[PDB]
Amino acid sequence: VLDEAHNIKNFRSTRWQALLNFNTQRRLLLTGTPLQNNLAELWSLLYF
DNA sequence: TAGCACCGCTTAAACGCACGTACGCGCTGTCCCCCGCGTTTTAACCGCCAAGGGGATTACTCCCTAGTCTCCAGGCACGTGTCAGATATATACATCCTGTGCA
Repeated sequence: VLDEAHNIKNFRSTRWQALLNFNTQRRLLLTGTPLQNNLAELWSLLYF
């Protein structure tokens, strides 16, 4: 689980890459109101 | 022609040995500072936010530069002559001996 997924928003960040590499069986992303953000970040999250 | 070898005097630098003394080491007590450790503070990076500047590399294009052969005539190097210095030895008395005439 990731809380406050809005912090993930930048796929260019190193933490985004690290998190993506982490082997997991299921993933849950929790954030208040991501839809506020530009489409690009939404795509990033969906790619995650 | 510069190094090698043997001659063979002349010191003097090495050497053995003697005495002592002041230096190095063993042990002392002291005390202060720098380690082992705990708590606070600072320096640094991630991510924000994505670039523009300007720098090093790369190439083309003359052209100027001194690599080249060559003559001219020299100024620099190899040597001999001259001048000076350090060494050598007479001298004008220096430092004295010694028979003998004088007090």
